[PDB]
Amino acid sequence: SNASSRWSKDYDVCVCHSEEDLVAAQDLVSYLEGSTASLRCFLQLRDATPGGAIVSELCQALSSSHCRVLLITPGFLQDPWCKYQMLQALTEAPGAEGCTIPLLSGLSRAAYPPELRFMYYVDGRGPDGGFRQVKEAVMRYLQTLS
Repeated sequence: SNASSRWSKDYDVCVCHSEEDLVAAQDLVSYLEGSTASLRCFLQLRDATPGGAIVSELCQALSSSHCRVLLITPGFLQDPWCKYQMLQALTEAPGAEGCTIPLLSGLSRAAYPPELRFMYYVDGRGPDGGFRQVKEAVMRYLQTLS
């Protein structure tokens, strides 16, 4: 019986970046792009938008993604509803999948998220590297892949 992996993978991973720190996200994907033609990219910061309004199709994307990344914005911590959902991703229900990668850009070490409130920190380069940990945490998922 024949077989193919055309619909085996819909999307690798969708990293949520900020409107002001959008460049950071563009630089990240740039790395993975180096790999074979297995990784898919999506850049949208040149031409106008479809209608002008902003849509939130990430909620579904992350669900069909191997990894997940979040950008701790300054407004989030300032808002209760935002922060309330922050620790929620870390204290998610038991037996839940979808490891999230803490991405901080221009944030105060003291105003850091609760995600870093654990002894089992991120290992790799050594020093605090939100961009180095996110780039390695993502690609890592592909490393195991064929």
